Amino acid sequence: IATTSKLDEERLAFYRTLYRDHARYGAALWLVAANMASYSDVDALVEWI
Amino acid sequence: ALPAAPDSELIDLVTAELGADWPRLVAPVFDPKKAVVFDDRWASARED
Amino acid sequence: ALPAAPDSELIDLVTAELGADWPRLVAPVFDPKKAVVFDDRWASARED
Repeated sequence: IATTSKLDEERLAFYRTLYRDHARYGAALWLVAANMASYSDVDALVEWI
Repeated sequence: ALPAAPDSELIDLVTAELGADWPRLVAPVFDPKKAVVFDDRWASARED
Repeated sequence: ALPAAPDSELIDLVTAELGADWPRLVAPVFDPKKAVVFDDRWASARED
């Protein structure tokens, strides 16, 4: 369950290719845009996970 | 101008103590409905 | 209500990121007119 600064087309394509290139067994790549310099986003991220 | 003055001082000491780019560098972006899942391996396996 | 909305926003992110006591804990108190000098030793010497 990886986070990123912003979710746009380029990162979407990069992460899609990353999963489809490296995935195995029952792998699942969750992904959400969050700010690591914001305590509110950290709290939202932990309560979302 | 009654609350704009103390708010102006708030902005001033935020700029002096932290910086003028603190709201940008700190603003939240998280939204639970903008998450994406990528757990479709079987279709990728067939295409591969 | 137009600037009170972003001002309130800034209040809430300084509350969540730093705290509700940040303005008090950080507010400046310096004033050059309130300095005090204590270089009178001769009079103290005579009284001693």
